[PDB]
Amino acid sequence: RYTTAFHRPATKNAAKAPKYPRSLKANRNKMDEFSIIKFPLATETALKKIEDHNTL
RNA sequence: AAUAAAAUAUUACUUUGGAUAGUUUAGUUUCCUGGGCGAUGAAGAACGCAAUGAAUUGCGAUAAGUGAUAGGAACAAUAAAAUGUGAAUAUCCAAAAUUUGAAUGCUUGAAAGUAUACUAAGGUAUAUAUGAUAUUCAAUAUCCA
Repeated sequence: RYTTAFHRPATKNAAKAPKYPRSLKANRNKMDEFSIIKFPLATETALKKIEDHNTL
């Protein structure tokens, strides 16, 4: 057989086929464009950068 | 020999202190009933959410609260709004339930993270041991062609 080592023979590996769903959690993303951004920084220091650097 | 500043003595009032008296939404013991947790994720820890909160309390990205059922007019420190077309309040109920934790894909120091499969992001599954069934295999281990 030209090889001394004896490994575990390869067998069939069926994919997971659960008979009922694991979780019924609703498919709604809680991180959207509204929850991500709380509010702009309205301080005087943060208001200086808008005019020149064009940064919010 | 002499004065009463100091010193001493009693009473009244004031002061420092908090005893004594009155009081209790706090405890101690005995007895009665139960002794009802968790992979459907427990107990514990962390972080976060009130119009103005630091703690505490309640709660979990639906945040000092949502729906349903009872409940009937409030709350209050200050404004506001909503309100018998239903305010507070209550519940063995329903929806929801962040990071961890037996903690369980892999790693975890105070570590930021990260692989595959299924349904770019999001959400599930994948630890160890283990009972049953299906299935693919290994061993000339016993025969046998």
